[PDB]
Amino acid sequence: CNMRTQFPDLRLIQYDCGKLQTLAVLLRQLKAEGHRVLIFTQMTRMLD
DNA sequence: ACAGGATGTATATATGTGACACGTGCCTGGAGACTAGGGAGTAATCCCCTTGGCGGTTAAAACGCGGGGGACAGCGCGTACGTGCGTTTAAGCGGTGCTAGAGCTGTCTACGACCAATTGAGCGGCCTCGGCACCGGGATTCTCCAG
Repeated sequence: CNMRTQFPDLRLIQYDCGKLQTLAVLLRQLKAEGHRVLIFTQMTRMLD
């Protein structure tokens, strides 16, 4: 399978978007503290 | 049975239409010099819109299903239309044989065309408000069993 085809390794989703890096850093601490977050977007495609 | 005349018949040759190619002349293009006016070419204005992505809400589609009542084919059958035929009717293919009546040429006006005025339609800009458009019934009037 790996030799047949190659798909993104899901590391670039966060790397290719700076604002997602700070979001990752924030949600990590917020979950370590036991909080629950509500993430709002205007775009629905952005939800994907 | 045959040797030759008495008729046919395609065969080859000189004479009738047509249609292309040629050869003159006379109109219609071509060539040229002016004079706008038209159109190109920016440069400004006024529209009223512009797009992506997305959330919401209502009705117009979109779909399911039953079922009915029509779309098809088969059967049959009885006109009825084509298929010959014998008749006869009249087109038509050439003729003659006039005359309207196109087609033209010329002549000469009334009749357009500018055209510069003159000015009153007519066109846009607002205002107003009856007149259609829709509500709300209330009768009526079809449609469909159902007997």
